[PDB]
Amino acid sequence: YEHVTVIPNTVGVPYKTLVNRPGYSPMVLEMELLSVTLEPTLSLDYITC
Amino acid sequence: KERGASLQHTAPFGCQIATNPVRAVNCAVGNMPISIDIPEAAFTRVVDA
Amino acid sequence: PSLTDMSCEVPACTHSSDFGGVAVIKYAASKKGKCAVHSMTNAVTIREA
Repeated sequence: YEHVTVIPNTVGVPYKTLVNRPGYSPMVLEMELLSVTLEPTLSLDYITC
Repeated sequence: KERGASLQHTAPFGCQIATNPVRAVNCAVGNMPISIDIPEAAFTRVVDA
Repeated sequence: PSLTDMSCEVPACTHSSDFGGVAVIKYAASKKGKCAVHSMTNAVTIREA
């Protein structure tokens, strides 16, 4: 079963989602972001000193 | 002597800045789609519940 | 045997073409014994005889 959800990027705040698959008991999952990193690609132009 | 405040102190959305490598951490911006493929073994039938 | 105070409930039903439906029937039996089960419609086939 493929379950698709969207959560806020706020870190340290858990969110719950309900999975509805007929014929089966409802399932609840909990997701929390512990860390989100944005790593830029850099190219050196020059060194000054 | 005149560098002023660094990006880790002035950045929007509470972004944490680190070097080596240069990266931004835990910026509270936007949202993040998540898709989970859940195996049938993970499900309990309504007759079992 | 004879049965009274009978009622039926359906935890779930899927028309998967492979006995995807389940039904539970409550009964009060006059005595211990065996009975025979048959559908009264041609739209629904019951696996157990």
